[PDB]
Amino acid sequence: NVPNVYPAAPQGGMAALNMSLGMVTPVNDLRGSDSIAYDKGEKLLRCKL
Amino acid sequence: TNVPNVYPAAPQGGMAALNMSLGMVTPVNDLRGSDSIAYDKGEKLLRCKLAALYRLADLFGWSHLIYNHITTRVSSEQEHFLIVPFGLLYSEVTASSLVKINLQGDVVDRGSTNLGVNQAGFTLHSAVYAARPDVKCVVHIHTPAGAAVSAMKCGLLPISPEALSLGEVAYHDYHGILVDEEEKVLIQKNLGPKSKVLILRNHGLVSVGESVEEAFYYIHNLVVACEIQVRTLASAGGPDNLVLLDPGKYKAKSRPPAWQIGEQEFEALMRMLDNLGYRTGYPYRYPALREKSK
Amino acid sequence: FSMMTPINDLHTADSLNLAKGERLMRCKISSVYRLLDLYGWAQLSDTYVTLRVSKEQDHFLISPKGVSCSEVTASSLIKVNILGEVVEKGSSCFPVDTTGFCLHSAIYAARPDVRCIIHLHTPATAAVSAMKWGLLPVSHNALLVGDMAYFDFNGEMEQEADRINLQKCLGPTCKILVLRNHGVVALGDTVEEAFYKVFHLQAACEIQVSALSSAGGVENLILLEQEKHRMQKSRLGEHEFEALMRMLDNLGYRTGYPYRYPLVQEKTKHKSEVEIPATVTKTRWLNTPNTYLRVNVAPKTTWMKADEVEKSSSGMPIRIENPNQFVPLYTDPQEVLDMRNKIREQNRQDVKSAGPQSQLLASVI
Amino acid sequence: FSMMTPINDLHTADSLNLAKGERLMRCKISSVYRLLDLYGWAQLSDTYVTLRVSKEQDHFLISPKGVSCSEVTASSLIKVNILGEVVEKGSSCFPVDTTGFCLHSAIYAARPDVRCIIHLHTPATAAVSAMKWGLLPVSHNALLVGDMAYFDFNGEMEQEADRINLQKCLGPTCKILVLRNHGVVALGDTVEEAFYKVFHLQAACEIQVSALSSAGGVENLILLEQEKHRQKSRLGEHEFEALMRMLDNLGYRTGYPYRYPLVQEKTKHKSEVEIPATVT
Amino acid sequence: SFREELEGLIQEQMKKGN
Amino acid sequence: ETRAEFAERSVAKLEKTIDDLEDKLKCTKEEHLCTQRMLDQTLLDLNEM
Amino acid sequence: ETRAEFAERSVAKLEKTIDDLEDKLKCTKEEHLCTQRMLDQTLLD
Amino acid sequence: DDDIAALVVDNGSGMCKAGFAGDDAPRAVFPSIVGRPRHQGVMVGMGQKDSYVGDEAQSKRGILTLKYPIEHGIVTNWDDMEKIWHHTFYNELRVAPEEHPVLLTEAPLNPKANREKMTQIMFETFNTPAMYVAIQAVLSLYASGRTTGIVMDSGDGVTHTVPIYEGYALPHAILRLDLAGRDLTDYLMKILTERGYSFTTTAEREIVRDIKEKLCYVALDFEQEMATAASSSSLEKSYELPDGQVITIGNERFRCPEALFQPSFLGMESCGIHETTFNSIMKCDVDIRKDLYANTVLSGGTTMYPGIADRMQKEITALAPSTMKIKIIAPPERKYSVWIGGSILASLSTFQQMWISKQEYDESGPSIVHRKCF
Ligand SMILES: Nc1ncnc2c1ncn2[C@@H]1O[C@H](COP(=O)(O)OP(=O)(O)O)[C@@H](O)[C@H]1O
Repeated sequence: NVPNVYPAAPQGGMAALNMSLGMVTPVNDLRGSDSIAYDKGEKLLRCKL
Repeated sequence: TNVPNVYPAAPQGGMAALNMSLGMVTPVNDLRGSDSIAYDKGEKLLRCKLAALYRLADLFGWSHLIYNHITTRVSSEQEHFLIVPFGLLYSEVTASSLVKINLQGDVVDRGSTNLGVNQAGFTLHSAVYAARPDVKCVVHIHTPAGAAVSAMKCGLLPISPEALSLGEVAYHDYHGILVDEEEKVLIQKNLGPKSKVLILRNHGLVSVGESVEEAFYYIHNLVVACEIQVRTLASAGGPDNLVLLDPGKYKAKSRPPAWQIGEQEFEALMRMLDNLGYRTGYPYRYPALREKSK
Repeated sequence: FSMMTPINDLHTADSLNLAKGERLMRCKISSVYRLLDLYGWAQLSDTYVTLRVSKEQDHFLISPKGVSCSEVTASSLIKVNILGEVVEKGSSCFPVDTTGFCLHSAIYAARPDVRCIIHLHTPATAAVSAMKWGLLPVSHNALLVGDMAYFDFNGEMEQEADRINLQKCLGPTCKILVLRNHGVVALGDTVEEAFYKVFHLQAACEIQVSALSSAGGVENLILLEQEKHRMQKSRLGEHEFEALMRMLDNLGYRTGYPYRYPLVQEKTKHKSEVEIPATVTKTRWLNTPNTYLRVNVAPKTTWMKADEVEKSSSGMPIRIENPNQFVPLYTDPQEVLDMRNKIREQNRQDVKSAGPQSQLLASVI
Repeated sequence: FSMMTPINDLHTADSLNLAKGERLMRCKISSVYRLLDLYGWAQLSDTYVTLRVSKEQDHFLISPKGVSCSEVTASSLIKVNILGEVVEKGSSCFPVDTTGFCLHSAIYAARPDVRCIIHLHTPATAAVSAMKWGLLPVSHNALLVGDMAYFDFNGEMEQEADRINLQKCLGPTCKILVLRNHGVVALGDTVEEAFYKVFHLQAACEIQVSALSSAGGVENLILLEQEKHRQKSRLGEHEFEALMRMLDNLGYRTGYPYRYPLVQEKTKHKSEVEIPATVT
Repeated sequence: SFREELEGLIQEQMKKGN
Repeated sequence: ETRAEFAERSVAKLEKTIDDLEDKLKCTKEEHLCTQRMLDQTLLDLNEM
Repeated sequence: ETRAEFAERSVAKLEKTIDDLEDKLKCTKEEHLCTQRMLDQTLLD
Repeated sequence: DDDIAALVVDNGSGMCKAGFAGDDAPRAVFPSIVGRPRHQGVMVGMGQKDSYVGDEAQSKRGILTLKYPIEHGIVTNWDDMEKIWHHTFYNELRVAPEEHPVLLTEAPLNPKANREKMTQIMFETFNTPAMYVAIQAVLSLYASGRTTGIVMDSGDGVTHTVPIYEGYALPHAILRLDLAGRDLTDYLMKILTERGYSFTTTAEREIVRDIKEKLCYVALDFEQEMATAASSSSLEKSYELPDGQVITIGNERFRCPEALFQPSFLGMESCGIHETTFNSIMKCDVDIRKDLYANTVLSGGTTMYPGIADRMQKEITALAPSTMKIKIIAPPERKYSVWIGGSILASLSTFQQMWISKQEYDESGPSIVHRKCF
């Protein structure tokens, strides 16, 4: 689905792949109907971790 | 399509991605077939090669702003060396932006830019050009590891096969005075009749070659060998803790579409740079990486 | 600007001769080349990693000369014999030099259990190998690497004497060899174990170089002692390589690596008592409230009321599927107004016209 | 997907109280922040670059606390006083702290000929700050830096007497200060000269660290003698324009005015049947 | 849980409206 | 309709004259810029001459 | 009437705009001449 | 050439224009609507067709369900387009299609199958001798007298910006954005429901569109204008409905076109038109940036709002680099310009090699249009 991976420096493959995966997969997936299931305090700590 | 206007930067070294985003916009093959009453096919091809070399030197970080210069020879019947104009950044260099000057620094082709060339910075290249009729490409480079290697007393040491492949290294002591004609004479004396790598002490590292690929190969080998030496000579602390490779024994034991001795790395990185989108128009030895599907 | 290429590439080729385990092995070696480029350890063209497919048939896979590690695909590699002759031409149309394979072939002639041979030319590894004393156990990664061997390398392995001198110095059971002034070589029964050893040795060598440069000498390092340290089941490097293949597949890379332990992604749901259950399990119609039934004459047709005591049908539907069905489609508007004028002005002119008469009156006349 | 922010926000603000040359100095120091962010020297705000607007009116421009150097713009800068009082605040809803300005305040009280002060906290410059004999000129760039002054730093300068020792150790004519264990400070009449000296001293420190690591001693190195070392373009004028031009080519709305044009712009090919342009 | 979750949600409409 | 026709012709002529005057303004600014930068360069040189 | 009055008002703005713009032209020419004279007196000293 | 003139037919998403090449004015401009009756007809002799096309359909708005054959620049009913082309050729112009060449215009980025279907329809049924397909945004620059510049086009279908460099359309830098006049009409309904006026049928959409055409303007500054409208009633104007009622539009006059500059009002997450043009110039190379900033042409139906020119100039100045030559060139006839460019292009003698013969189509199928016309 053409994820459009960012170009990398000759010493910077880790950074480019990390930001590409950050663009592809969000780190806060609990938003939506699933946000009710977890506790309000616990969900924020999960996001921070 | 679906690509940002500027590439997002790494935590360290934003120059790499920034020059990548600039090269996404500006093509290095600025010539598209307009009128050129003085250009030749070989001259235009070498202009493209020199612009690509400038962009590649910027891309690896082998650059200290604009204070380094790279010169090439048109190989016309009289003088005519190509140099970057003084002022433009290395990621700004295109083929039509390069400036043709004489041996003593007289501008014979003002180029596509209003910026003049640095008269003082060409005398170092002019000394090498007057020293040898064989030389055609002169590259002056400044990396911190190479400066640390040039600043020590012993200099380069035969600790890697790449330094053995470098061969004899000419050393030029830091006068720091720029005494012109006798400085040229001292360059001619220190460089010698035949040499591949020059180290101008405490300032920079110079590679000379009959071709662009040869100079690129020599300067790459020199830089990588220097940064090989940096860690191990630090950890050693003396000759009693360092193994030195024998040059003569190692060189005796170790030794058209066919490649030259330095065209392989140049062509591979040219493939890389054209996959980036720089559209350099370099003539590849083989047009495709792999066979076409059947 | 989309520099990525599919690692698998077996789909595009449709050619040549491959064994049953050839696909997995080619995908593994190309993924290893991609990972070596993507860590930034190696960037240019050489013959770093070599693989053995069959234990009793040799046919080792090497990389063609002149290809960068980013551009390595599975079909583009070259299968050769133990001596080094090209028994299978690779898909890439590049000149073939099989010189650097000779050292790997000597190591292959030494050990039968080795299948993966990895060579490194990183600056820190070469700095460690150039150092007079051996690698010091000053890091946890170096402790996890294990035993090692040191062999002086003259840069060429063409001579038979060099090959027969390597064999005893390497040892019968050894995983790590150090070529002085040249780097490190890791030997693995599997590809993942060799990759694990390469990564651990690689981390340990920058640890040792940095600590040795900053401290000064050996005395400040307070090095530890190695002797005092001394599904189915995992085999050393399975989990890390599996995770790397998983994330690379999530980049959009096609890797032929199959998973011993596959991954399950379920959101799940927490039942809440406050939430109410789901609890699930053109044409215009004209109605007629009555129904008429045809009854024979008691010939002339007769229709019947059929009231509700006789269990007749309730509602008769008439369906109209398009508008303006009552009016014919093709009609001149002037005709009606013309006939209206014709009828009306006979009042104006006051005719003496009478109605039609039946023909029974006409016959008697 | 982009960090790119227009560095000129003066037109969208259309507010505040400005001097006759203030709005150019704001853009210049914002560009200085952008360059020091791009090279990877600094990321977290610690009041690095300070500029004096006018000789008489004081009202020195500093960065707000809490905004990383990537996110600093022209309108986000804060004009403070010599003691730390807020003269004018830009559009930046952050708490105001002028603690880091105290390091630049006594230098303002010491030398007026400086307008731009750049403080660094890079690992190489801080290692040189901990390097007890200081910068050894074994490289060409360290020779290009010039003379240095060394000052002991206890981390505080609110005290009335510490200022006297600081301005004593700085000297009458010295544009590079090295605080022990606290990085380096560069001093310039213009932002261009100060930035040039920052770049050259950073390169010299990076060379020197590798040299002292690899050699293992002073005697293994060579040091050329300071006595032996001993139109018109200003010290940072030529390079800084190239950097501004390159950022303009990328797309940052740099307000720096160029002294000479770049391209000749040969006259294009004109037709008479053009609709006359502009909207008037 | 639900009651104090709506508690918080109404808190952010206060935060968000003005 | 006739009044609109006059106004159209007047619009065309006048807006062409606006373009000419604006070009003259551009020339005058670049004359300022050259003189001002070279005066500032003279001040920076600080030469008695 | 609609675009007749529209073109009337358009003519009005663009007329008085070109008047102001020509005034700006001759004023900025005067300023350029003054700065040129000040440049000469600085170059003399 | 001399005996027969090529037919210039511009198929806009909202309106359709048709005329003869080499002529200044198109002969027939009519709405591109097709209506079907929705009520039962009881008058026997007055005459009722199955469907009404064009101006006849718009005359009887009250008894029809108006349908648009072109939706968001994409054809969604091909036989409906056959009807609109039949109405164009036979009723509006009264000329046969088999005796003259035809010229067709198209969006800069359309699917390949759309071009194939247009070619197949135009050759198979109408049996035209010669046809050609042109990009809509290119012909506006030819009508402008220019060969280099950026063209912004906005119709009832979609709004797109292209760069043109001596007649070359750069495919990478062409940008698309779904802010058309129809969405502005829908937002005009959505903001008119606040005052108390309710429009819901497809017949009243033409009334709302006429209100948008007659009584709207673009604010130079939105924040000052809202305070001005709240302070006084001098901005309010009255409109007189077809049934005799009088409405007072008031505040909404500069709220309808503001969705062009801030698409967040409509719920779209995309950027404004000024940012779209700025990014379109940003994607090209450095060398042509100077003559793209110094040369901008506005075209399309939506770009005739009063005060759009100065607002566009200010918003593109705010994003441009410093001391940059910025000028907007908007012709007064900016939404008849595509037909003018088409007639100009058909008028030339070296254009006659562009025509696709009937034999060429018969040999190479409907796929020949992409090879012949790049
Ligand atoms: N005089 C006008 N004033 C304001 N808006 C107009 C005017 N004329 C047309 N429009 C708008 O332009 C749209 C028609 O665009 P059009 O030029 O037909 O698009 P296309 O380029 O697809 O032909 C209509 O929806 C209308 O809202």
